[PDB]
Amino acid sequence: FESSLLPLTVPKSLAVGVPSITSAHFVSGSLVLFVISGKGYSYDYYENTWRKLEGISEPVSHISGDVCCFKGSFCLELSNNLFAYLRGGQIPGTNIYFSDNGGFSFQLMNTDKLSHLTGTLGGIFHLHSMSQVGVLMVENNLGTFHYMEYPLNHSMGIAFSYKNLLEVIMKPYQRGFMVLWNQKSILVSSNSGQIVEHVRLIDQKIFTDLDVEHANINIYSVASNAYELAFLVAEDHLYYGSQSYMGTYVIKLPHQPLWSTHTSIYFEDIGILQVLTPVADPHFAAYDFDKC
Amino acid sequence: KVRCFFRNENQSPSKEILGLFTSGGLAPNMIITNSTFYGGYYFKLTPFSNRLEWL
Ligand SMILES: *[C@@H]1O[C@H](CO)[C@@H](O)[C@H](O)[C@H]1NC(C)=O
Ligand SMILES: *[C@@H]1O[C@H](CO)[C@@H](O)[C@H](O)[C@H]1NC(C)=O
Repeated sequence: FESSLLPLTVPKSLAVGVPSITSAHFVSGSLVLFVISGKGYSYDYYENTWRKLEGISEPVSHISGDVCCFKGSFCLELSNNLFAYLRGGQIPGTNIYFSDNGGFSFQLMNTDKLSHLTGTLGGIFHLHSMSQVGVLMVENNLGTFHYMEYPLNHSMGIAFSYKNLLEVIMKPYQRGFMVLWNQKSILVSSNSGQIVEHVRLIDQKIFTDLDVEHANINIYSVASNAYELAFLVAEDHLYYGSQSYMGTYVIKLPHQPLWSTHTSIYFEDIGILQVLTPVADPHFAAYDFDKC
Repeated sequence: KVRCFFRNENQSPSKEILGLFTSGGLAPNMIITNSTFYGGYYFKLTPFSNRLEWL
């Protein structure tokens, strides 16, 4: 995010009507996959070439995948597998899609595989860490994980509450860690979704369970790392914590007015958090970036 | 035959600690020692879907 960049735009030939990015994902190579208005698209950052995706027929909300890049063919073929799904869709009647090669071709995935399931679909995930395919399945106010593969085949994890929806973040190194967060809640999983537990907050060296909705804080952004987790709460709050085995402990950082309605945080490196805000310049139409 | 459970700040048996140690692939060991004896017995790894404690 050095220098100034013009905002990313649709070329307008392949008019996609509204241009709302429901999700974005970094596939192997120079391609980036966007879900715009329920349709998949691929953008090559070295070019300006936009390619619509033909495999996905029904509208999809999210594209999910896992990326390894140890230098070999293995992490490449691991990166190729992808899922396309509509988050929140009815368990039966929604159509899930799978991609065997990058994101280039998408094939519909057959129902018989999950008849034994009824309810909303929080997400479908390929868990290469556990060599397992896990579906986040919401059958009531509580949500669970189901694993399709032999051992545990159709084995339910321990249920966790799930009012509203959640966004799922997978840790890069396939250690098995997961972050499920929305505006009013943040759940973490040391396991691969089997046990989903609240985060513990440290205040004056006493640790206690944290419920975001209970404390009335509204989280505006989250930054996720291989071993670490931070989030910025809309009322100028910043929490940093170390996600690990035996639970996750989060400390509230000293106060600073870091929220400006365009700010977002990310982890540049282990131990370095970065607060980024695009400032708009009227004359040049290219945005400056205010970094802290 | 013995039933054993890991004890933390919660004195009662907990199905989360068992799940954690089983999902890492860790199970307890019993070490029986004497003046002239040393023996080791391993608790068999089992899913924590039902078991509340090691046996
Ligand atoms: C799937 O798992 C169930 C129980 O988890 C078992 O009864 C069944 O035989 C398994 N079937 C296959 C095809 O793996
Ligand atoms: C195998 O796993 C099932 C699943 O909970 C369990 O009920 C059963 O007791 C296990 N069998 C043995 C021999 O450990």
